Amino acid sequence: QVQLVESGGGLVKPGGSLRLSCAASGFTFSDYYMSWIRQAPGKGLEWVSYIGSSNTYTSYAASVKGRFTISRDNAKNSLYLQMNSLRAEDTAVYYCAREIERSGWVRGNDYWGRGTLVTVSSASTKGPSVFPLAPSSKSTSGGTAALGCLVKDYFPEPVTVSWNSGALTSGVHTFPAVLQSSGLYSLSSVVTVPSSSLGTQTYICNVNHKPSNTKVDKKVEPK
Amino acid sequence: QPADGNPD
Amino acid sequence: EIVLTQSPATLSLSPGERATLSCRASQNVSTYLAWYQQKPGQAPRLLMYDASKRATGIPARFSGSGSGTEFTLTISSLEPEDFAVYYCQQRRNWPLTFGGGTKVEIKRTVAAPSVFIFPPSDEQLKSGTASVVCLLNNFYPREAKVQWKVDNALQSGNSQESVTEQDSKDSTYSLSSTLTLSKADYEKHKVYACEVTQGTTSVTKSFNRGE
Repeated sequence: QVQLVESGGGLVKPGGSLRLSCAASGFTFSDYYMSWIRQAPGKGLEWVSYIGSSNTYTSYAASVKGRFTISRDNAKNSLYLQMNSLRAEDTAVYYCAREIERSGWVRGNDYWGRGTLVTVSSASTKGPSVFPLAPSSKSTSGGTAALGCLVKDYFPEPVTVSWNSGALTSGVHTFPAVLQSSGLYSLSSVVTVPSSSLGTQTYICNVNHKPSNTKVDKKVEPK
Repeated sequence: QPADGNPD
Repeated sequence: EIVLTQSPATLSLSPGERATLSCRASQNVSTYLAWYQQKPGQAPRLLMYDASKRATGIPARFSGSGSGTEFTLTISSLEPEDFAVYYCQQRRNWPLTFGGGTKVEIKRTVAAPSVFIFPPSDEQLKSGTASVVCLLNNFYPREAKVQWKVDNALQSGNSQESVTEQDSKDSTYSLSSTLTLSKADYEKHKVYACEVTQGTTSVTKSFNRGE
């Protein structure tokens, strides 16, 4: 199968530099042209740059002209994006994507990578503090209880959340993170359960933050 | 667009 | 640059219905138009290029049409997997540009949220900060006004909210709103309230800090 795998994303200070890579397999890389496309969190797609048969043939979005350079190394089946003078507004998932070519014109992107996240910020990497959203033993919602975990003040994205190591999935809502004015992220994960279960069933949220190589498990006890 | 990266 | 506009930004339809998505260009792009699909947490997928050529493995229920400045993506009968965001991309000239996207969501009946409010945990308060969390569980439609009141005073500028993607089983949304205050601010007031308004109904969930 055609595969495109991006790497090199991560945290960078404003004004800093980063190099993205994209490894191609399952087709003859040298027979295809390529583009980088990015997507800011919660926003739409934004084309970044394009490369033809070699580094001699490139094109750029106005917002990155002079700062980003697209290049390729066919011997390594790899596409690259050199990013200089980075700005907070460059924070996004960056996708490498293969182009359709016919009659000397490129016409669309038929295969995409899974993306790599670039964060531009002065904030420092930090694992989360996990606080309980404890259910009230007093049930005031028709026999149903809500409980959860508040995952606060981590950086950068992403975190993943499970409950009881994946054994509890029904009724779980894990919310998209928000970027706080502090520059750190926060999110909550909640689940609704039978209020009658609060005294018998243990509830543990499992919060994984790979950027800090930290996992936090928090037992949420009734109040 | 033109595959050489140049506007039409 | 060639500007692309996708209107409406959201289509609310039922499975099995026909969907017509529009992309209009500020300049003549002839047939050099591509369409993409994107689901939450996934990379975009090509659906259509040269305006009307279906991409590899795309079901025949997808058909693209148009030329010049008006283009259409039609899904003859929506399947569950078709509820997603759709982007157009003009391939007429550099620099490439995208439309802003159209989200096709599942229309369902109105559903009032179950509303829960969580005081700050004692553990967090020890840190000198307080987060008050309001949860709107499984409601429809997505649009809702959520407001915080502290001792019945309307709050502004100290809360942030987040919303889930539409539920695959019941097609509802859920929403969290978080009020952030210092421990000292928190301990200066008693009544904490989260007010949710949809249509002609407001529902307020509250607690008293002491209790």
